[PDB]
Amino acid sequence: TQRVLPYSNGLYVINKGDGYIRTNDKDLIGTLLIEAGSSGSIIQPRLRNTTRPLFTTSNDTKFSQQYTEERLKDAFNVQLFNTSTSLFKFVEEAPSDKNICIKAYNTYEKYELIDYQNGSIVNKAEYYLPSLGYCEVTNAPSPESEVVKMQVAEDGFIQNGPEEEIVVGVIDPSENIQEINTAISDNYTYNIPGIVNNNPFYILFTVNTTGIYKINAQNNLPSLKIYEAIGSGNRNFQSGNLCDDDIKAINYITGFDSPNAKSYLVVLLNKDKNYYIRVPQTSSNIENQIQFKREEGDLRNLMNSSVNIIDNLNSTGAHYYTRQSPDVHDYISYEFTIPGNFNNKDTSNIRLYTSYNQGIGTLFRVTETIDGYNLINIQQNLHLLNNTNSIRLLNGAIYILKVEVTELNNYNIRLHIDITN
Amino acid sequence: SDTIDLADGNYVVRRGDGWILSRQNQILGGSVISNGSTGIVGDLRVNDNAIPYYYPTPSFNEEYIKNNIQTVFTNFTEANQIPIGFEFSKTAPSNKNLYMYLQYTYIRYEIIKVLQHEIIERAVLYVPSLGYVKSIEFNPGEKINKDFYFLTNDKCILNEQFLYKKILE
Amino acid sequence: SDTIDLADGNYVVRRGDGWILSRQNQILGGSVISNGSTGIVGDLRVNDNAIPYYYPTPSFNEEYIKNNIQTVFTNFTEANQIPIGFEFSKTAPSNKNLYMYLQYTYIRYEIIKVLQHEIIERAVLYVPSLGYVKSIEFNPGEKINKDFYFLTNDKCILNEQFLYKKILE
Amino acid sequence: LISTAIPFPYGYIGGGYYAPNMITFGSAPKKKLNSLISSTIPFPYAGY
Amino acid sequence: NIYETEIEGNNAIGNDIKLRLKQKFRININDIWELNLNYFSKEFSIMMPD
Ligand SMILES: [Mg+2]
Ligand SMILES: [Mg+2]
Repeated sequence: TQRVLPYSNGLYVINKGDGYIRTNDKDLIGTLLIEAGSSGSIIQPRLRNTTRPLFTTSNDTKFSQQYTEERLKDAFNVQLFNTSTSLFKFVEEAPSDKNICIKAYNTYEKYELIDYQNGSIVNKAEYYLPSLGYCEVTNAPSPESEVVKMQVAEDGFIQNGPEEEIVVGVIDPSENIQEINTAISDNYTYNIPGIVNNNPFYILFTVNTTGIYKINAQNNLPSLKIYEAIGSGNRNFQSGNLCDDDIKAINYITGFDSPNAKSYLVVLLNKDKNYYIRVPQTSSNIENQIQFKREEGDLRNLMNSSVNIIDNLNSTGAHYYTRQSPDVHDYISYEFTIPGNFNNKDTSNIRLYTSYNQGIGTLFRVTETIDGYNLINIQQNLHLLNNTNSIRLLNGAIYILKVEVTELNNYNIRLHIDITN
Repeated sequence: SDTIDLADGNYVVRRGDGWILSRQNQILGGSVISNGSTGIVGDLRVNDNAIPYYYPTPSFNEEYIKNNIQTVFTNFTEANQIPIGFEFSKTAPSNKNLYMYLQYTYIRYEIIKVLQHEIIERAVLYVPSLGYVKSIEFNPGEKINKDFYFLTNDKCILNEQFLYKKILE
Repeated sequence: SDTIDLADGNYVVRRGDGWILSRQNQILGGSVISNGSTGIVGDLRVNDNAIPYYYPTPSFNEEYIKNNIQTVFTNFTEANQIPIGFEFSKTAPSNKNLYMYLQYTYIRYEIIKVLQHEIIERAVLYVPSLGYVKSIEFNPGEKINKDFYFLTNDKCILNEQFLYKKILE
Repeated sequence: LISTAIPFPYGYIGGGYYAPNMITFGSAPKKKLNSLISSTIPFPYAGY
Repeated sequence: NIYETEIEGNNAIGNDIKLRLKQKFRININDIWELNLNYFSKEFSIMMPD
C-alpha cells in the first residue's frame, strides 16, 4: 500500500535528509573520554580540501557519476563534490559528577536522482555528499560491563538527522532548448523550427504582462507541458526581452505526457519569471506551431490546467477517459460536446464521475461568442468519486468540466461520461 | 519592482547585507548534535569561496558592474584576499537531537537602467560576505517544515537596503 | 582464555576505541596549573603522528591486515591524511596544584585464526584515533603512585569491543 | 607566462609541503564555562 | 606532483601562489623546448639573422 507520487515524466532530484553515517563505524572520527569537570573538543580544521563523496547507481551508462553530479549542480546548484572548506567543531563539557564520552562521525547528505516515467522509477541513483558531522555524547561505560561478541552489520546508512524529502525537477540534458528572445505581449505564433526535427524539446520564454495565457500546438496536437524556472527573474532582468538564467531546476505546472492528446494549457504567467515548454516527440513531418494568447474573457476561469478536447463522444453510452492525475489541489479540465444535433430543445441525461480519485468538479456551459469563449457556471461542488447523481444537458452543446483533485488514490484519473437518451 | 522616482540613466544600487540564494541552503552541509553537546560550524572567506557571482545584461557586462560597484562601494577584490572567519555555536538540550545547517550570505549589488522613471534593465552581483545557520530540535521520524530546508527565491534575512548612485558618463 | 565460540577460519576483529600503548604515557608532555587557572592542551593527528603500528604473524602479513581491515572497517590510510585536532580543558581548584598529561589513543584491530573453538594465531594493528589526558592534584614533594605515570601493558580506557567478520578465501 | 611562472617556493621551515599546525583563539565567558568554544585557524597559513 | 597532491588540497595558501602554480603547470616542458625566436619572427613580422 505505497503512496502515489504525482510527478510528471522526467528527471527529479530528491534531497532525502542530512546526517547519514555508514555502519560498523566506517565514518567514526574518534571518541573523547572527558573527565569530570573537564572539557573536550573534536575539531575539523579543514587543513586539507579533500572530502570523499559516495555514489551508487542502478544504471551506470546513463546515470554515471558525472551525470549525477551535473544533475545535482542543476537542481540545488552544488559545485563542491570532492572538496570543502567548511569547519565544524564539537565541544562537550562533562558535569562535575561523572565522566562523559563523545563520539564524532563524518556525515553525508543523501540525494537521489530518479527517472520517473508513468508512475514508476526506471532509474535510480544515490549520491552521498560529505556533510558537517554528527556528535553523540554518552555516559562513560563501566569499564567491564560485559564485552559481548557481535557480528558486523550489513553495509548501509543510518540517518541521524531530521526527516527531509525535497523534490526538484531538472531539465533533461539530452533535449534541445530553443529561445524566444522577445517577451510575449498578447498574441504570438512560434513556428517550430526544422532544426529540432520532431524531437522532444524545450522552449524557454518570458511574458511581457503578467496574466493568464492559453498555449496550444496546432489542432491542440501534441500535448505540451509547461514548467517554471525555479528562482528565475530574481537577479537579472531586461524589460521586454529574455534573460536566460540557465536555470535547469524546473517546477511542473501542468501538461500531459501523452503526445496523442488533444489538450490546451491555461496557465498564469508572470512577467518576472522564465518558463519552459516541453513538447514531446511528434510522429509527423507536418509543420507545427505554438500559439500563445493572452486570455481576457472566461478562459481565465481555467487556471491552471490542461483542458482535454474530447472527440469520440459521438454516441450514447459509457465513455471513460484516462489521464495522468494532477496532484492534490491541482486542476485538470475536459472540454466535451454532447452528441446529437443542437436544436436548443433536445436533452440527454449525463452522469459524470471518476474511478478512484475524489475531486471537486465545476461544470461550465460553453457558448462561443464573437469575443472568444463564454463559460456559464451551471454546476458546482461536484463530488465526482463514484458520483451517482445526474444532470440533463443540451444535445450538441459544448461543456467544460474542471476537476480539482482532493484525494490522490491513483496515478491516473478516469473520468466517466455516461450518456443516456 | 517598476517605476521608481529617479531621473533617466544608469545607477549603482546597494541592497544590503544578508542575502541567501535560492536552492543553495544545504549545499554546504549540516551538523547533528545531541544531549548537551555544543556544535560550532564556521568558515573562512578566502580565495575560491570569496569569488563573487555575476549576472550581467546586454548593457552591463562583468567589467562595467565590477568597476562601478568598486568605485562606489567596498572594494571586494582587495578585501577578499584577506581571510575573514565566522562561526556559529548552538547547544543541544538534554536527551534531544538538534540539527544545524550553514549557508553563505551575500552582498547584493544592482546595476539598473531608468528610462522615463521606470526600470528597464537590471544586472545583479552577489559578493560573498559571511554565513548564516539555521537550527531545529527534532524527534525520530518527526516531519520538518519545507521552509526550514528549502528556499524558493533569493531573499534577504535582514532589512533590505537601497543605496543608489547615478553612474556618470 | 584463548577459547572463542567461532567456527574455524580467519576473522577480522574491531576491538573498539580508546587504546593506549605501554610505556607511551608521557611521550607528549603535560601541563601544571594551579589556583583556579584553566589549562587547555590540544594536538593535531597528521601523518607522522598518525603512523599505524603493525604486529603481523606468519599467516597475516602487513598487506593482508591492511586490506582486510580497510575493506570491512574504517579506511585509515586515507583518513589519517586528513588533519583532525582535539583539545582538553581542566580547571584546578583554589590553592592547589594540578598536573595533567596527554597520550595518544588508538583503534585496536585483530586478525585471528580460529581452530577447534580456540585462537591459535592473532595479529594486531593499532590505528591512531585521538588523545586522552590523566590529571592529578599534587603537593610539592608528595609521592605519586607509579601507576599514574607508567602503563605496563596496553589497555583500553573504554569498553572493549569484539566486532568480527569471517575472511573469505 | 613569465608573470605566472613563479619559482617553486620552499615548504614549511621544518620541512614539508602538506599542512599547517592549527591553533585556537577566542572564548565565550560563561553556568557554562565556554573555554573550548572558540575559533580554529591554520597556524602559519603562508609557510611556503 | 608536489603541487597536485599537496599544494592543491591545502586551503591555508593564498590564491596568489597556488593559482599561479596552476597556470605554471598548464604548460609542458616540450612547449618550452620548442619555443624559439622564429615563432615571434613570424608573429611580429620582424626580420632577424637566420
Ligand atoms: Mg492517449
Ligand atoms: Mg576600499
